[PDB]
Amino acid sequence: VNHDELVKLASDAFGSVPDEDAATSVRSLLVKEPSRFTGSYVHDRFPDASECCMAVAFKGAS
Amino acid sequence: RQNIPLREILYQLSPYQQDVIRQTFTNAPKTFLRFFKEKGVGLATFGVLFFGIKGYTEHEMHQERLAERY
Ligand SMILES: CCCCCCCCCCCCCCCCCC(=O)OC[C@H](COP(=O)(O)O)OC(=O)CCCCCCCCCCCCCCCCC
Repeated sequence: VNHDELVKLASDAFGSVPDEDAATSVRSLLVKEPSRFTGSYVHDRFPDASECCMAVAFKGAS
Repeated sequence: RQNIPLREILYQLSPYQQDVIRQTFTNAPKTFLRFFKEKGVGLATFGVLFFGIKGYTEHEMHQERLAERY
């Protein structure tokens, strides 16, 4: 792929997408509804299953 | 170890994500009244039988002591 030709093709094709308001950016949405980690437990029991799948995770890094 | 067929979803919360003894003060009068509502009849029939038979026996013993007097 050539960079200049892809620039020209993208400006012709994808040039009409709307811009973004500053108040509705990705960072504002991340601040408005943040992630919360809760230490908890769930199992989904089945009466006649064969396998036993399980995952244990800790709160990791962004 | 005794396979049990069952279908469920179980949820559990960490013991460091909830309180320990704060609800114990709210539920204490209700639990007191519920305990006496559940065990009221048995405790009452126990008390009636024990104290009635004891009182009748002690009364008749006192009458027996009085009958020996001159
Ligand atoms: C002459 C010698 C004199 C001696 C004087 C002292 C005698 C002992 C002290 C007085 C005891 C009397 C009151 C006792 C109260 C205790 C608490 C209680 O009963 O609650 C439990 C109980 C509590 O239930 P709960 O709160 O549900 O656990 O109360 C009852 O259910 C009521 C019990 C009533 C039944 C006993 C009544 C007294 C019996 C006397 C019988 C006399 C017969 C006479 C026959 C001959 C006639 C010629």
